Amino acid sequence: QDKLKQAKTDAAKEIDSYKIQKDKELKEF
Amino acid sequence: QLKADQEYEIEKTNIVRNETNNID
Amino acid sequence: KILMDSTHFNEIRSIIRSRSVAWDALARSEELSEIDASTAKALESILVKKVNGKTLIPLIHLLSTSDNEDCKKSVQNLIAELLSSDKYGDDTVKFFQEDPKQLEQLFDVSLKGDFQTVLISGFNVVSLLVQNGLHNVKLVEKLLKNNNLINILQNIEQMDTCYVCIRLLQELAVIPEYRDVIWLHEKKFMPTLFKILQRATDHLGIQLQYHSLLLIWLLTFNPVFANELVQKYLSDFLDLLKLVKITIKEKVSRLCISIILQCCSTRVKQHKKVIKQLLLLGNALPTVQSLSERKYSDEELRQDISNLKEILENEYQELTSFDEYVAELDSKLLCWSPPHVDNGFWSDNIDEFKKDNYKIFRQLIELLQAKVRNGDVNAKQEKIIIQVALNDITHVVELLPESIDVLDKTGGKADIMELLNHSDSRVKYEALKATQ
Repeated sequence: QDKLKQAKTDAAKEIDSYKIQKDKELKEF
Repeated sequence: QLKADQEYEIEKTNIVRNETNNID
Repeated sequence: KILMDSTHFNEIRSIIRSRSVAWDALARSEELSEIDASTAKALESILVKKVNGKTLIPLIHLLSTSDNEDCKKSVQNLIAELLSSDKYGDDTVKFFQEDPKQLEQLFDVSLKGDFQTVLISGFNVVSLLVQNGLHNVKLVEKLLKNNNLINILQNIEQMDTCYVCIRLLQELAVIPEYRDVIWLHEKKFMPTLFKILQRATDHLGIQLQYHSLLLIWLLTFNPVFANELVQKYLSDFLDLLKLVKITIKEKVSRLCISIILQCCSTRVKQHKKVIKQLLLLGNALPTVQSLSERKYSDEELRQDISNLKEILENEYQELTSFDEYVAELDSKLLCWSPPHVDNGFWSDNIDEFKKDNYKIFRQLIELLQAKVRNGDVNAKQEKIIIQVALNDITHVVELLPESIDVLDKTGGKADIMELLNHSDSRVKYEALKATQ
């Protein structure tokens, strides 16, 4: 059983880092 | 086995939706 | 077929190969040219004895026109074999994916002739399953309309075929699109799936039950599917628990407990109410208590049973017999009801279904009308309903007779007379109380 990867799936960190980088569009505007 | 397969998306997608997007 | 090692897969392969015919005869009969016959022979020598590769495409083409001998179920025979045989089926799926033009034809190659190929169709067109990218959501959706899969999986007499089909369906759940197609099929296959567990409640039987449990869990992993099924297969929620309790297999019990817990998962819409109703009606809480008292070597099954017990305790912390009464009124096809146990609950229940004005009881009126329509027949459920509806009507009318007028205007007197008219035992047995 590879249940350890179940925890490793929590990051997945860049999924929100890219979102924050895009949200920097408010500062750009 | 399949429990981990479900947990993959149950965490990877749910975590961002409930803890990342809501911070916008 | 990744799971070809299963004995059902071995039987399917043996049946498919038992009718193999030489390509030389086809060439003599003019079914295919020399090149096509040579390709078919090479494909045969590859699958069961370079071999295959460029071959087995012309074999499929010949079987498209030929309607007997190896041409009948050659694709199924090749798929049922393991990938060790020149990657037959395993490489064939990828090759077909690389050539979508004939892909549909390949999908149409399987599911033909007798059940030897009909059952193998699920392991023939999608022998590669959802892995390798050979298939797609549209292909699964289109294949879900084939009646051969239903005939194989739901075959009560054909235990081995049903087990093989259920195992293939459970294995097909790897991709979410395949899971959605499986759920769409289950939305209509519910009878066979529920009956599998019902029979499991008391060696192909164990395998078939395990396959059914795996399919139920895979479908129920999506909260929406479980919530929708609760409105059509609510009794199945406790039926699966009973099957697991009777079932001794550790893996089967673990799968059943996992499915039950998924039905109660917080994601499932109305999880709290559904859990409370299940605990109140199906005795899921006493069953979970027994499971906690009971011991098993399956650590995963133990954890699933403990989670189910926690869910049952949470559901019963806010439980009441009113939910059981509502469920019974929804059924309206039984002989006895919880409120008949004693005079305690009924003391309030008399004014519960009526909403203090008989308004909420109009649903009870419709239930009694349906039970009277069934009462004219001699079916066991028919007689049980005829007795139960009349007994509940008598119990309700005994207090606050105002609503009786609503029943009387709604045919209450006529219904009572018809229940005791003739050709009835319990119907009259309760019409006597109604008219007394």
